[PDB]
Amino acid sequence: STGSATTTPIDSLDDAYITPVQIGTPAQTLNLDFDTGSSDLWVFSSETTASEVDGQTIYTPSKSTTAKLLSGATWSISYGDGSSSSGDVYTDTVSVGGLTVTGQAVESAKKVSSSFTEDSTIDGLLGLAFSTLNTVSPTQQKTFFDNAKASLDSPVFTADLGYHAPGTYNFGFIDTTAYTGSITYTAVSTKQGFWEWTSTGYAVGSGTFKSTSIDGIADTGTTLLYLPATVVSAYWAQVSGAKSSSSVGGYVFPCSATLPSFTFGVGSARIVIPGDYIDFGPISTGSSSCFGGIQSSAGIGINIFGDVALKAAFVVFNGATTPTLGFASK
Ligand SMILES: O=C(CN1CCCCC1)Nc1ccc2c(c1)OCO2
Repeated sequence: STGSATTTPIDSLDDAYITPVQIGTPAQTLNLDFDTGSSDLWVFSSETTASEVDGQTIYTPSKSTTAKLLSGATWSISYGDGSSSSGDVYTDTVSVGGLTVTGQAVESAKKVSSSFTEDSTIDGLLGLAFSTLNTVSPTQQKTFFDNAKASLDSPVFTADLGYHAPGTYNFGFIDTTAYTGSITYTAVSTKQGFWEWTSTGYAVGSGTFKSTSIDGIADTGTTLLYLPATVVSAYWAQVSGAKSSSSVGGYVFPCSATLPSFTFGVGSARIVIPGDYIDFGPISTGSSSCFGGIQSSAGIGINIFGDVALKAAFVVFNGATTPTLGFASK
């Protein structure tokens, strides 16, 4: 089997991407944030504290003839950005882009943190990291991808995120029309439960490539590109007036600037992030100070190849017995 679904930016900055997901019988369609940095499929629901729901579409398990309470199971997740959610668990039928999994754990939120409430466009998350990170207790549950894997034509999914435009998540096949040149594959460590890999270096603008190992995660659920302070300083040094602002929480730059590109290495291959992709717009409405899309990972504990990086590529998440990642230009 295969599936194919369009993923759409939530706003004009590509702060996140939402993908429609059918849950239950009859289907209830929720727009979920596909997150290769976590492993829980959770949704706003009829059980979510009412004051914590503000415009989201909810899953109502009592209206699904295929929903079953997973007795005794609870979940609770805290994302690295400080957001969180928790609740209980149903199994139900879940379909993405025509690919159906029966008996998928659907984690129903009883509580969500303010950042989730305040984002009316995201109805929940669909985790695509390794199932070892799943938070369901006392019996850990599998991700949608792990459940689907054995049925797929090939045990892969691909992320093709758009810049200020829709893109695609495919399951079970590699669309050879969706990228240019060849896909370069690179090793993955699953030791921390992530799609963790080592970039071979970087360049800023038209500058020389610096060969250096940068260990990080391919994370569709993180907006920005978080890299070591040395790398990030080298980038922003090429932008007149750019500075790190402790009050704002990162590098800012004059909105009048033209940003240089940023290149990262994948083996001997190179992915170029255009300068425009690194502009996250005014820090507050009307400001002439703009927020940078490349930020330091110091204090995070890991480098994160978030959407800023991934959207410049066609990305293969190869879930074969020994997982790998593939990157192609597009
Ligand atoms: O928390 C995030 C992104 N966040 C995920 C949940 C939905 C809203 C966006 N990413 C992140 C990814 C890895 C990290 C980390 C943070 O801090 C430590 O490691």
